[PDB]
Amino acid sequence: TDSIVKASNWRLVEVGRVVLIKKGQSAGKLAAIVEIIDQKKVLIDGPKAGVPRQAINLGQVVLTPLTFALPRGARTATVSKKWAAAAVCEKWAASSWAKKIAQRERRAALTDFERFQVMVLRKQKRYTVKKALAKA
Amino acid sequence: SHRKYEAPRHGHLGFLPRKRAASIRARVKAFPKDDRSKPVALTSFLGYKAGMTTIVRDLDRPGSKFHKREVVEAVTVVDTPPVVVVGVVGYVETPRGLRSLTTVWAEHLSDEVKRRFYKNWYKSKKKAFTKYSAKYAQDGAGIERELARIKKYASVVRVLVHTQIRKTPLAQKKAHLAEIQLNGGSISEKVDWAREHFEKTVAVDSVFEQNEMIDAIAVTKGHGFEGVTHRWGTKKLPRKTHRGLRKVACIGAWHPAHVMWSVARAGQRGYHSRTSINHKIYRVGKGDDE
Amino acid sequence: MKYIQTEQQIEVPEGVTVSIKSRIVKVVGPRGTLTKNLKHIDVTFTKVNNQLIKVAVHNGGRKHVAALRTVKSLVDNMITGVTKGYKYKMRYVYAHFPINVNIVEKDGAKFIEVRNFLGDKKIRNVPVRDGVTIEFSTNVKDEIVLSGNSVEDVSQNAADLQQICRVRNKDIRKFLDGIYVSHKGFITEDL
Amino acid sequence: VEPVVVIDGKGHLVGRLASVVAKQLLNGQKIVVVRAEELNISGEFFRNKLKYHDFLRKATAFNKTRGPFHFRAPSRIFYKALRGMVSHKTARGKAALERLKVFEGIPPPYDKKKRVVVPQALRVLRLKPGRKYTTLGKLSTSVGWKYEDVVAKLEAKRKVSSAEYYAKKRAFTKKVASANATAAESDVAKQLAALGY
Amino acid sequence: AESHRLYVKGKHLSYQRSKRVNNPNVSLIKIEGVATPQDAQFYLGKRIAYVYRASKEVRGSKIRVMWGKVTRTHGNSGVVRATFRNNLPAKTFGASVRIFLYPSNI
Amino acid sequence: MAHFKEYQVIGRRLPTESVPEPKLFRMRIFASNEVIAKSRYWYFLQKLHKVKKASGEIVSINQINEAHPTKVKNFGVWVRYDSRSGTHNMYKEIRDVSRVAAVETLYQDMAARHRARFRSIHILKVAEIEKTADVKRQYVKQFLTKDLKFPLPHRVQKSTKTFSYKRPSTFY
RNA sequence: AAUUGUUGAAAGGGAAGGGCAUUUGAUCAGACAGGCCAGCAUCAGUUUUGGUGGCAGGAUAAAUCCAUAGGAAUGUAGCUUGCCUCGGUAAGUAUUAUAGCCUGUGGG
RNA sequence: AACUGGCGAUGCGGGAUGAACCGAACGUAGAGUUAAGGUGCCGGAAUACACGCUCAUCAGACACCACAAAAGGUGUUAGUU
RNA sequence: UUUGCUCCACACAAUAUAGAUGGAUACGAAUAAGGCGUCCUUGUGGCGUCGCUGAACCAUAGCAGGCUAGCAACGGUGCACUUGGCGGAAAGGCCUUGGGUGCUUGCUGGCGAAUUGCAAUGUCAUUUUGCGUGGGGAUAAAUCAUUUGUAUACGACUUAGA
Ligand SMILES: [Mg+2]
Ligand SMILES: [Mg+2]
Ligand SMILES: [Mg+2]
Ligand SMILES: [Mg+2]
Ligand SMILES: [Mg+2]
Ligand SMILES: [Mg+2]
Ligand SMILES: [Mg+2]
Ligand SMILES: [Mg+2]
Ligand SMILES: [Mg+2]
Ligand SMILES: [Mg+2]
Ligand SMILES: [Mg+2]
Ligand SMILES: [Mg+2]
Ligand SMILES: [Mg+2]
Ligand SMILES: [Mg+2]
Ligand SMILES: [Mg+2]
Ligand SMILES: [Mg+2]
Ligand SMILES: [Mg+2]
Ligand SMILES: [Mg+2]
Ligand SMILES: [Mg+2]
Ligand SMILES: [Mg+2]
Ligand SMILES: [Mg+2]
Ligand SMILES: [Mg+2]
Ligand SMILES: [Mg+2]
Ligand SMILES: [Mg+2]
Ligand SMILES: [Mg+2]
Ligand SMILES: [Mg+2]
Ligand SMILES: [Mg+2]
Ligand SMILES: [Mg+2]
Ligand SMILES: [Mg+2]
Ligand SMILES: [Mg+2]
Ligand SMILES: [Mg+2]
Ligand SMILES: [Mg+2]
Ligand SMILES: [Mg+2]
Ligand SMILES: [Mg+2]
Ligand SMILES: [Mg+2]
Ligand SMILES: [Mg+2]
Ligand SMILES: [Mg+2]
Ligand SMILES: [Mg+2]
Ligand SMILES: [Mg+2]
Ligand SMILES: [Mg+2]
Ligand SMILES: [Mg+2]
Ligand SMILES: [Mg+2]
Ligand SMILES: [Mg+2]
Ligand SMILES: [Mg+2]
Ligand SMILES: [Mg+2]
Ligand SMILES: [Mg+2]
Ligand SMILES: [Mg+2]
Ligand SMILES: [Mg+2]
Ligand SMILES: [Mg+2]
Ligand SMILES: [Mg+2]
Ligand SMILES: [Mg+2]
Ligand SMILES: [Mg+2]
Ligand SMILES: [Mg+2]
Ligand SMILES: [Mg+2]
Ligand SMILES: [Mg+2]
Ligand SMILES: [Mg+2]
Ligand SMILES: [Mg+2]
Ligand SMILES: [Mg+2]
Ligand SMILES: [Mg+2]
Ligand SMILES: [Mg+2]
Ligand SMILES: [Mg+2]
Ligand SMILES: [Mg+2]
Ligand SMILES: [Mg+2]
Ligand SMILES: [Mg+2]
Ligand SMILES: [Mg+2]
Ligand SMILES: [Mg+2]
Ligand SMILES: [Mg+2]
Ligand SMILES: [Mg+2]
Ligand SMILES: [Mg+2]
Ligand SMILES: [Mg+2]
Ligand SMILES: [Mg+2]
Ligand SMILES: [Mg+2]
Ligand SMILES: [Mg+2]
Ligand SMILES: [Mg+2]
Ligand SMILES: [Mg+2]
Ligand SMILES: [Mg+2]
Ligand SMILES: [Mg+2]
Ligand SMILES: [Mg+2]
Ligand SMILES: [Mg+2]
Ligand SMILES: [Mg+2]
Ligand SMILES: [Mg+2]
Ligand SMILES: [Mg+2]
Repeated sequence: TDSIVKASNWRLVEVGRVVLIKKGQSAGKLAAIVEIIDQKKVLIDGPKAGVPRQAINLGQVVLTPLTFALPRGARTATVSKKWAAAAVCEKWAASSWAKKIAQRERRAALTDFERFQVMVLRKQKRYTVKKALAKA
Repeated sequence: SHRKYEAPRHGHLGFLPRKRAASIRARVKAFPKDDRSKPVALTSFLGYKAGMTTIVRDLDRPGSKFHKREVVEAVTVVDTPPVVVVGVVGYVETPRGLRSLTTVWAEHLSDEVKRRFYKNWYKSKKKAFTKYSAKYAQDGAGIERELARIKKYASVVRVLVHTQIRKTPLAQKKAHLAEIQLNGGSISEKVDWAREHFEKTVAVDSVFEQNEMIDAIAVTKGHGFEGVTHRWGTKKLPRKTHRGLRKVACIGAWHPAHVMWSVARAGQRGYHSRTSINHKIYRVGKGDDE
Repeated sequence: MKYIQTEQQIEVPEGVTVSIKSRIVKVVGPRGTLTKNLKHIDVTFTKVNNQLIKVAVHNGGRKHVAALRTVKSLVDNMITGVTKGYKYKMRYVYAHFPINVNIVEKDGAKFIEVRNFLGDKKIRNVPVRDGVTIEFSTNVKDEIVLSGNSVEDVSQNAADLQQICRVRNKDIRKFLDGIYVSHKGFITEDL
Repeated sequence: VEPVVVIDGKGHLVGRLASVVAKQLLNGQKIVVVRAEELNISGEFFRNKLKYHDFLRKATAFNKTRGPFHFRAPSRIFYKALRGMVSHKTARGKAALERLKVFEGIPPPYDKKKRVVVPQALRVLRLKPGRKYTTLGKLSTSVGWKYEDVVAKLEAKRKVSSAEYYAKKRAFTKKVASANATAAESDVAKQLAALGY
Repeated sequence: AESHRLYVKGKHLSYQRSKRVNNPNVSLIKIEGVATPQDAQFYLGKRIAYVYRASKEVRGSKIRVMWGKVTRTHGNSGVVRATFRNNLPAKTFGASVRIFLYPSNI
Repeated sequence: MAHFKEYQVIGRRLPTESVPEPKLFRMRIFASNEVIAKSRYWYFLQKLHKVKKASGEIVSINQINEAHPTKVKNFGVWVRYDSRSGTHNMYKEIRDVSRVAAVETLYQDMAARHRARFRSIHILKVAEIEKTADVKRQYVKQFLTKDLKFPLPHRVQKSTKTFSYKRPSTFY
């Protein structure tokens, strides 16, 4: 009999927290929280992603669960160097979040024929699976 | 302006509309709270008001100036021959209130009750319930399911019974039929009880004993169109007054520029439904008894 | 002015295990078990080690942060209430009519039947709260003793008795009759 | 978009649900609302009880029949909030209202149908946390609504028959999820992978 | 197979109006799944049809159509104004309407 | 007043025969465009020297871009304002990333907290705060603790369609 | 004519009648034999909404970036010290070291 | 009483409502753009964005306009010495 | 009173329609937290994983979807039957057994499509009623008048009459 007290483990506003922009000429780009302005503004910089160092309202951005070693106030070059170091982009790219994003980008770019081609394939996949769903 | 002298209103507003009742048999709008631990029996009975008389008895009221002394008291007498059970009715609870889901009827139905379902008995072919009576023919099948549904569901069980009005001096033949909630144990016992009593008869003493407080639920004797003075107990206007004096002088202030609901007007007096309570049973007579 | 973070410590003793899912707290120690619902209050619990738990309020105003401590207190009293336990002593007072107290039971109830208050013919009753035990103290005159694990159940069962004996229509400075809480404390001695 | 939209009333702020339900109606969309008794109102219980009593005292002086009518049931409370946002004396208004049904609990048909939720009237998303609110069935009961216990009884039973439904269902999707796994890595699968599926 | 629709579903909302004066010469059409002005500039110029039934057969059919065209966007939520060869009948408010794909430009 | 720009403005009483080349005085003005900014320039100049636009002349009007526009800075702000009952002097502290961004939010606060519209407000001084622990007000001092972090609970996500088939989750 | 009966058609949830508009029903003119209507294309007038190209100003934007000198702390490495399950902490020194930041000047 | 502007003699958009306020002055129409005023729903039009403030057991909610004061508050918010 | 009534079947007709046009796709609860998978000591449990919107999921190819052949599978789906079971909140619907039969675009074939002329919804929904045909099933009452008086201004109410 130990205590056992829930958790509630939140994503945090902190230096080196990577953050997915959601509205602006960046929007869909990752970036990192350099310094921290107040309860609602932050300083972001995402030189790898092409997003320019700026003060951004935290409402237009979504905290990811990614983090990395970044010195508070670090300039853009320092940011570029620490980012690559922690290998952020691979860490994010391989996550269910960023895969789901790419997956709907694809379904948007499907040509009418490719869309017809998906239908037949699903027909095929469904035939064999509806079978297997009757033998064990 | 302001009355002048304050005084209480004539009449009680919780008895509107003072209209004629929808039927001679006033409705039992409520039944005793159920205690499913007791045996099951009826919770109300049917009779015919016969008359009134006087009674003498010793009063037992420690502290009253009439303790251990004789009083004379007036008492009514209700004629009360056994009601005959002829159906059970099951009710289910719904967010819109109590709904009846079925009614199982006896197989055999007296011409008394069968008369109730007609307006012109003498001419009629009297086919009432005849196809229902068949439902017993086969093994039982369908009557069981219904009786079974009632046990399966039904938050409340009531019994259709009717009066043996031919055991009464009345001229009236067409008997009276009415539902009576059953207040003994267990839903399933209640229907079992009623099914057992189909066509069978039930007696007053098995409902009421001596010195019990019972309520009466009847339709007030009627008087027809009634002036404002006797109907509402309004002051007679003075003798000097033009165009009548069993009136109400001021029908209302100028504004609201309408006569209002709370103001006594002439209209129907009597034939109202009334639920009178706390009437002690001084005697439960048996007919087979000089 | 919206304070960014403030927390409090909830210290934990050797004989007790507190368990908090959502904000439903359960503390179990020697004297038994107590559970209390905190859903109404918007704080973040965080274990650190079976002798320590923290409660925190993120970005909170006065009225919120001010509710943070009183969450600590509440859980503390649950912890102590189940190690030591709680014991409230009240002592009857009357100027001429002996207040006459007993424990009556109608339908497994257990009540506190006060009689003759200020010489009243009335019979006052206070119900005994589940979790509280009432003993009438031997060795001391006109004492009553309510004991239990729930401070809030005792302090109230206490207070419901003292109030059943309020004095109407007399100068309550001269007519001091009543039953009053005279000492609030724990059950296990030395402590 | 769908012939009928069943809304689980639970957790929504009255006037905001009333406001989107109203517009939907007028745009041709049939709508039934369920669980009206688990509706919410901003402000604590007592305020909205008082508010209701203010409403309760208005009536035609000379005949309390013709004056306003005070319905107690949480559905009808809601309907009132809702009819107030429709030009209900026009024909078009009566047209639109017939496309609406409000219900306490989740009665037949709609208990097997899926019900949806209105984010912009969801209290948990709308009300600032720390604000006080009111449940509609509690409010309704304090002002003469009869059937709060019967509804909760029928609902508890319905939730029991539904927890089974779910349970059987989750059990079967475990097969389908397991089936789709062996079909993965196949030719169809990596092709569909390519096309985004 | 089961589907055949070559149009986008639509809804006849209101006439163009002020608070207290409408203009039957311009209907306001809600296009399914068009939610901004920028989305609805695609449908500008498409032809609209309101199909409806009648009791008297005419040219050997009991089915009649009022034809129109999306002409401009409306407000911020992808509502779209449109005009018809004959104004729409104000009972149609909330009825279904068919926005076609032509005059196309893909 | 809008979104702000900062101007250096320079003017000088019109040259006279007997006093040519008068003195030149500068102000830094926070306004949304160059026209308001010269209106403002003259507004204050008449509150110090004997001049008015009619008898003086603007010499130069120049935007002053933030020297370090991505360097988070702790600003102290000094302000005169009239309230309803009278006129008072304040000092507030704004932590933003450029003078112009902060003068903006000052004006919001004055309007929100003290109901002061733009006309009633005199910026007297806005300056960067060099050392920490010259920061006085605590609503700023909070944000200068070492290794600072904080979560953002009860996350609310702006729905894009009118209905929803889940049931939201304020998780973060 | 008011007003009335019959027949036929039609509408009517506390009046009726009216305006603009259209559905439906009824009814009718005219015109075809170029009459009525449409669709596309190329233009013209008015207008609305996008994509994209070339240039001008400014502190010849301010930044980032690079170079350089200086600096400090919400002090990185190292060191010292003190507990402390073999290092991890804590408080001291310590300004680039096994992070970096700030300030000025210069370059494009 | 004064100067101007109006209503009267005047409709149209706004102010729910309203002679005089705001906007704007009228031949019959089409397309466009606006004013004053609006854009949760009634109702055309962002349940738009941004920073604060306020929780009222009789909150508050837009000029004219359909009222409230002295004086109080250890409610909370920023300030002054 | 001119073969009337009802339920199933089809036929022709009329008359409708607040507005079909792939699918209303079922836990509950919490939100300062939860869903799912998994393991166990079955807990306020361990471990894993997910969210950041249904932009889903399912269905979707064939004369508006014609006539036909084969293979591989033993799967899927429509239809009428039949086995057992569940559902009363408005249940009037849900689940399960077994054969019969149609389809299958799981894959591989043969034939057809034009001239509706370069667009003209190009007609494929479901409402109610009406008339004959024949496959089941059923054979009343209420009202006027008369009468009671527990009723009544008149209607109405309550009685009685093969
Ligand atoms: Mg969790
Ligand atoms: Mg897609
Ligand atoms: Mg008086
Ligand atoms: Mg007198
Ligand atoms: Mg009752
Ligand atoms: Mg009842
Ligand atoms: Mg006496
Ligand atoms: Mg039945
Ligand atoms: Mg008769
Ligand atoms: Mg009479
Ligand atoms: Mg008389
Ligand atoms: Mg009397
Ligand atoms: Mg006289
Ligand atoms: Mg009188
Ligand atoms: Mg009256
Ligand atoms: Mg006193
Ligand atoms: Mg006295
Ligand atoms: Mg409409
Ligand atoms: Mg519609
Ligand atoms: Mg009224
Ligand atoms: Mg209304
Ligand atoms: Mg409508
Ligand atoms: Mg919220
Ligand atoms: Mg309309
Ligand atoms: Mg308009
Ligand atoms: Mg037209
Ligand atoms: Mg309409
Ligand atoms: Mg100025
Ligand atoms: Mg001046
Ligand atoms: Mg000033
Ligand atoms: Mg939004
Ligand atoms: Mg009427
Ligand atoms: Mg007309
Ligand atoms: Mg010719
Ligand atoms: Mg011509
Ligand atoms: Mg034409
Ligand atoms: Mg042109
Ligand atoms: Mg350009
Ligand atoms: Mg340049
Ligand atoms: Mg150097
Ligand atoms: Mg570092
Ligand atoms: Mg004027
Ligand atoms: Mg004039
Ligand atoms: Mg004039
Ligand atoms: Mg005018
Ligand atoms: Mg107007
Ligand atoms: Mg206006
Ligand atoms: Mg007004
Ligand atoms: Mg104005
Ligand atoms: Mg003016
Ligand atoms: Mg309204
Ligand atoms: Mg609108
Ligand atoms: Mg917008
Ligand atoms: Mg009030
Ligand atoms: Mg008061
Ligand atoms: Mg008052
Ligand atoms: Mg209010
Ligand atoms: Mg004013
Ligand atoms: Mg004051
Ligand atoms: Mg104050
Ligand atoms: Mg001062
Ligand atoms: Mg219709
Ligand atoms: Mg369900
Ligand atoms: Mg579950
Ligand atoms: Mg979980
Ligand atoms: Mg699990
Ligand atoms: Mg096990
Ligand atoms: Mg478990
Ligand atoms: Mg677990
Ligand atoms: Mg899904
Ligand atoms: Mg086929
Ligand atoms: Mg083929
Ligand atoms: Mg084979
Ligand atoms: Mg086969
Ligand atoms: Mg039912
Ligand atoms: Mg229903
Ligand atoms: Mg049924
Ligand atoms: Mg088959
Ligand atoms: Mg197919
Ligand atoms: Mg066709
Ligand atoms: Mg026939
Ligand atoms: Mg005979």
